[PDB]
Parts: sequence; structure tokens; C-alpha cells
Amino acid sequence: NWSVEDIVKGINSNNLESQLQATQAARKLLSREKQPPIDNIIRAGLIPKFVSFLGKTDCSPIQFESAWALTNIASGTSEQTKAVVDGGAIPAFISLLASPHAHISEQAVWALGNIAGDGSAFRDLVIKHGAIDPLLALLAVPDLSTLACGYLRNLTWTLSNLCRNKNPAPPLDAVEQILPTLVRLLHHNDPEVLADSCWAISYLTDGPNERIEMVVKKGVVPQLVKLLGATELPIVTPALRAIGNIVTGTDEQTQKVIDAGALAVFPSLLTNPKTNIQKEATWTMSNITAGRQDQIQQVVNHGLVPFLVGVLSKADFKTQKEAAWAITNYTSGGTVEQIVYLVHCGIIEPLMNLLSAKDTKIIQVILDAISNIFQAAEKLGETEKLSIMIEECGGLDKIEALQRHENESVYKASLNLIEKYFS
Amino acid sequence: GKISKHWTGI
Repeated sequence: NWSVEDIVKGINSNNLESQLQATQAARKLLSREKQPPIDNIIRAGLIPKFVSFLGKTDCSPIQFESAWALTNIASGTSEQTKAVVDGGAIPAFISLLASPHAHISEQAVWALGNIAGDGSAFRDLVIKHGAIDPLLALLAVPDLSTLACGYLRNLTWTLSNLCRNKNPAPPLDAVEQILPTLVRLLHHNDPEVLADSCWAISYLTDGPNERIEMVVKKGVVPQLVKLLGATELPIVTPALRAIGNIVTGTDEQTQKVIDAGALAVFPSLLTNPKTNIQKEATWTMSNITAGRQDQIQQVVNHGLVPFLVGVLSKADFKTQKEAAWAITNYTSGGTVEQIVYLVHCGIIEPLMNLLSAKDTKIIQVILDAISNIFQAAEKLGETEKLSIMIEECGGLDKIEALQRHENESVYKASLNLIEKYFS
Repeated sequence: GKISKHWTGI
């Protein structure tokens, strides 16, 4: 393991071979686990030299070594990635994509992935330099299965970074050019390719309805639903996120998710041991119950109300919070019959128990569900019958103490509930 | 987000 000083010497020699030996030595240093001396290599002014070696077509070994060395530097902080880009590395790396040498092309893929992964500005700059055509050409084979596994995973991951951040989101024509290939990857058998593919789709669906639409039009929902029930957490997580983003769109878009059979997967998702899965499953449910009355009926038919009642009863506070939203949306847009069914499932007790929460936000969401529920009772003149259940559980108190509160909306609704159904 | 590589060596 050479010293940075010696590496500088080798690179400064006008000896191609000496430069090769010094670059490899640089690569090995930047490969350590114990904090690679990235900042020193940068201050030493080596980046421009490395970028220069990327263009030495007659010495592929130094193309590889320097590509690798640059990749690890680009894998650092934004300041470090910026250094690589500032060195002119982008067009040099795109030129390597078409190298007859797979290991070199692969490093270029990897390098661009880290550059694009720094943020939207670098992501777009990489796109402006025309990285998309070359990248897509690499996956231009009839059956993905004939590609080396490790190589396919790298490309997938890099394409994923080209889909990622939101300020701004990737260029629309870039997304369109990418989608077809991305969809082939979403249908591939490698568990890692499947995971990153799902992350890419989850990014493309994090935005305006128009964004969700171009992904939905590619018929990916059914595959997403299938992945939604995979046995690997790494696949489930991004699939559920993508599903979650899609149900934030139009009711027509949400219906594609329900038609694909997504709801049958929620019994296990809403009881998943993984706190995060449970929380995003409930979130997804709250945007489904915010749909039409016929979609709320689908929630009911799949027997998901008891599951919502359960999560609201016992779960991480953040999961319970989404549950409240789900119930408030359900109570807000559902029929009288659907709301009655909700009460027969036992929503009152656990909903009351949450009024003690120390989070003003969940108290407003719940008092809202209570208003909604009473409003339904009113059409059944069974108001008084509910007004007792809420006393029973011991809610008449919490709504009572919620009069003498602090946040207006709260004691405004609290009080409004008292004088009208109780006192 | 970002990932570095490390092995080989000749």
C-alpha cells in the first residue's frame, strides 16, 4: 500500500507503465474499508490525471484502474462527487460505456450511477451528456437472462438513480425513453434486479398524476402487486411504496391497483412484523379509503376493516396515526351503511383510547371521525345510542377535557361535540 | 444512493 506521495510520483512520471502501477496503487488505497484517503487523493490533484487515463484506448488496464479509482471517489460526499465531475469525468465515462471490455464498461456504468445519484442537477447533467442511449444499448438483448448477473444488477441500479430525486423530477422524455427497459427489468428473475427496479418505479410514481399515469399505462401494476407479496423484504418495501404512490393519484389509477388484486395482500401487510411495512400499508389504505364509495366497499369485502381496527388498537404510534387518517377518510366519504359497519367492527374503543395522545394532529383527525360517525347516526336518529358508547368506553371524558384545550380547532370541535350530542 | 467497489489487485 503506497503512500499518496509515491502515487503522485508515479503518475507524474511520463512513463505509461509507471502511471499504470501508480493508478492501481491509488485504486487499492481508495478501496480500503478504514476511511479511504479520498480527500488527500483529491488535494493531490490526481482526478484530472485519472480522467485523462480514461481516454487511453490502447491501454485498457489503466482505463479500468482509473475508472475504478474515480468510482470510489465519486461514491463519497457531494463535494467529492463534484470533484470527479469538475474533472470532466462525465463525457469520459459515457465514452467508456461502449468499451469492448465488459469490466471497463461496467465500471463506467457504476461511475455514472454514483454521479447521477448525487442529486437532480448531476442526474440531469449526466442525461444532457447523452448517457441514456448508450446505457439502454447495453440491455438491448432479446432475453436479459443471457447477461452476466453482476453486470445486469449494476445497470439496473444506475438506471434507478436516473429516476430518483424530485426537485426537479427527471425529464419527461428521459423517463419515456427509459420506461420500456425498466419494465423488462421489473419482470426479471434476479431478486436484486427486482428490488432496484421497484425502487425506480417508486421514484417515477412519486409525483403529479401525469407522472403516475405514464407508469400505469405500461401495465406494471399487476407485476407490482405480485412483488407486493414476495418473501424478500428488499422487494416488498419498494413495491409497497410504488403501490402507495399510485393510490395518491386519481380514483381511476387507484382502481387499477384494486383490480390487480392488491387488497388481498393487505391482511399480512397490515400485520407485518416490520414496523415500516405496516406503517406504509396503513398509509396506502388511507388513500384508498379516500376514494369512491365503491372502492370503500372493496376494502369492506376483502375484510380489511377489522385489520384497520387492529392496527388502530395496537401498533407503533406512527402506524396508528395513519390508521386514524384511514378511518377519517373512510368516515368522510362512506355511505351510512359502511359507517355503521365500521362501528360494529369495534372502531370506537381504540379510537377513544387515542384521544389521550399527546399529538394535537391525531386528535384533530379523530374528533373529525367522531363528527363524521355521529352525522351518520343522525340519518338513523340513533345519535343518542352512539353518544352512550362513547361515554361507555370512557370517551365522554376525553372529549370533555378536550374542551379545556389549547389548539382552537381542537376545543372548537370538542365543545361542538359536547353541546350537540352529549350535555 | 452511492456505492463504492473494492477487491482485485495485481
